[PDB]
This record gives sequence, structure tokens and C-alpha cells, in this order.
Amino acid sequence: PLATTIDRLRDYLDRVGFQQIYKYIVAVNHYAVTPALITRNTAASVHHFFDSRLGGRAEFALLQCLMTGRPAEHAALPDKDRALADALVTAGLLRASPDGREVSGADRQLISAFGVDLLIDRRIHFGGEVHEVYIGPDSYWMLYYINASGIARTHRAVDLCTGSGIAALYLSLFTDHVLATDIGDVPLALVEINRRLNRRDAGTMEIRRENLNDTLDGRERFDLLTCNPPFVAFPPGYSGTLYSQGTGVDGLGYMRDIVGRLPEVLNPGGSAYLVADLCGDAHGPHFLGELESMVTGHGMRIEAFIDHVLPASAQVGPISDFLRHAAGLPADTDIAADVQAFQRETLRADYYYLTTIRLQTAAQNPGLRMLRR
Ligand SMILES: Nc1ncnc2c1ncn2[C@@H]1O[C@H](CSCC[C@H](N)C(=O)O)[C@@H](O)[C@H]1O
Ligand SMILES: [Ca+2]
Ligand code: NA
Repeated sequence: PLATTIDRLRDYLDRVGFQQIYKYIVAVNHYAVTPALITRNTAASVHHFFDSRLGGRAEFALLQCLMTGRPAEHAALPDKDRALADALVTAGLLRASPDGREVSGADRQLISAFGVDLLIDRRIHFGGEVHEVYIGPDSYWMLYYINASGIARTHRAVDLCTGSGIAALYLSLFTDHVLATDIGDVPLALVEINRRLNRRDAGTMEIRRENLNDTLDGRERFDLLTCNPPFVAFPPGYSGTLYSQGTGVDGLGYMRDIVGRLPEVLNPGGSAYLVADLCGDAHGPHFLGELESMVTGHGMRIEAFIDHVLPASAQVGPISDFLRHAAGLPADTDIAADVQAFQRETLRADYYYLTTIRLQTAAQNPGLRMLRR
């Protein structure tokens, strides 16, 4: 039943040109920048666009339920859309009002990214409950740097720590062989939905419940790898979330795990694309110093694209707020002092550098290249 409901959702999105509507609303100079475009802060302007520039047409009513959560009167939905709305309510992907007279948003927000149609966790952009599936601008910038024209239909690709599935689904635009992995129940259920929503199935995209270190140890070899792993370092004693908290003393343990196995897991000449918000000093991120061992030790070419720089002081608030909300802590806990001390003493973080890293084995021009503006 869920698979049929997603097929009917796909049909609706095609019928009313969802991806084109989304692309027009956000425009080409924002579409690939961030998924945080339609949010609680911009929803009223989205509604005004549908009401005034699209004339309030009923064929777009269900679409707005999915995009912003806006209510639509059940009886005002066109007949085909109405039955689909009922199926989405049954699936928990939309809500009905208590009297059943309207349909509105649940916890899933419909966006488009990199040519794919994607349900994401609505709580990241709306409302006040902590989200359970991550997506963000780092997700996008990882994909931005992939040279799509170099992907062959027979290339074997893996998206580790797939989350919503965005990177795996992007790769599936080009290759017929994609593996997508995660260990969280909630993201695994969501990438199943998003795979079907883009007319993929197990014939070209495998979804696997598997720890990233277990995939990295395995004998499967890949031509292309993507991974946006948990990479944030929180002070000792604080609980984070599955998608946020990195391993190791400085949160970069998973990045180390991946990089160390790339000479074995990648076929010769294969490429990995990673992204992380990396601690550093004024010169650059500390992690890049660890990568010279891969240039010399394995002849790799490693390119680091630094696309955002923030002083560590500008992250104290966001980190502290996230920790307070995730664990349900009260407002008299001095989290900010703990974060500041941890940044200074353990991370040596004067700055955070949002960095996409491309790593290629068996490079003809080996070396480390760090790009900063
Ligand atoms: N040890 C592990 N092995 C595999 N997946 C893991 C993992 N630890 C955390 N995860 C998953 O790692 C993901 C990190 S968030 C990145 C999601 C997505 N690739 C994007 O770029 O938007 C989460 O979905 C989380 O569930
Ligand atoms: Ca706009
Ligand atoms: Na991450």
C-alpha cells in the first residue's frame, strides 16, 4: 500500500509540474545553494505566490500541503488529488484535521534538489521539535563538486550515511549501480520512500542497513564514493544525535575511517567526495594536515574546497542551542562555557571551515590542493 501511495504521489507531482514550480519559486541562483529555502520564515510568501501568481488553483492545493504544510479543504481538492490525500494521511505523510474537513502537513516537507524530488524532515525548517533526518547546505555542496559527465553507467557508486537519500539519488541519475547505506530507522524508511518517488528500485539502487566501518572493511570496490558523515564534536558528557555527533576526540573519527580505507575501497582512479565542517586555525582546517600521508603514502590527489568560514565564537550559540534542544536540558545549564573550553583546549578551533574534499586514487597529478577565497 505504501508503494502504491508513493507511485500515486509521483503521478501527482508529474501532473502539476512540481519540480518546475519549486525551481521557479527558489530560482536558479538559489536552487543548489541550500535546502533551507522554503521554511517557516518564507512560507507566507510561498502561499502568496500560489494565491496571487498561480491564482489559487485547486490543482496546487495538495502540493502546498506537501511543500509548506498549508491546509487545504478536503472537499476543495480535485477528485484524483483527494483520494491521494487520503492515502497520504493513512501513510502518516500528511495530517487530517480532527473533523476530517482539511488536509495539512505532517513531519515531511517536499523539496527538489539536484534534479531529484525529495521528502525531508519538515522539522528542520519548521516548528519546534528536533528533527530526526538531516539535510543541509553541506549536503548540497558535496554533490556540487561531482563531475557528472565523468560517471559511466557501469560505474559502481556508494553513498555512505545516506540520510534522506539525496546523494544516492543524485548518483542514480548517472550510474545504474548505487549503494546507499545508513543505520537509523527513520532515515532508512525515508530513503526507501524517496527511491520509489524517483522511479528507482533495488535493480539500480540498493538500500542497506550497515555501519559505515563495516562497508569500508568489505570486499566491494567502488568507482565513486560520497559521504557526509556525522562530524560535529560536542564536549564530553553531552548527548547529540545520530546524524550530528562524530566519533573520536575531535568529532572527525568517521572522516579518518573513510580516508584510511580509500586506497582499498576505491578502484584505481576512483574518486571520493566528503564534506565536513572542519576545525582549524587562521591558515586552514587541521584535518587537511592529516591528508599529506595519503598524497605521499598512496599517490592520491586531494582537493579541498572551503566554501564557508566562521569564527569559533559564532558556533558557540548554535552548538549550545542544539545540545540543549536535543537532550531537553533546562535553560540554566552553562553549555556555552563548556563548548568554548572544548573548542579551545581539545579542538584548537579558532575557525570552522565548511570543506568539501575530493580524493582520487592513482592520480597522475598527485598532491594536496586547498582552495580558499
Ligand atoms: N556509523 C554509521 N554508519 C552509517 N550511517 C551512519 C552512522 N552513523 C550515523 N549515520 C547516519 O549518517 C547520516 C549523517 S547526515 C548526512 C545525510 C545525507 N548523506 C546528507 O548529506 O544530507 C545520518 O543519516 C545518520 O543516520
Ligand atoms: Ca523566492
Ligand atoms: Na554530517
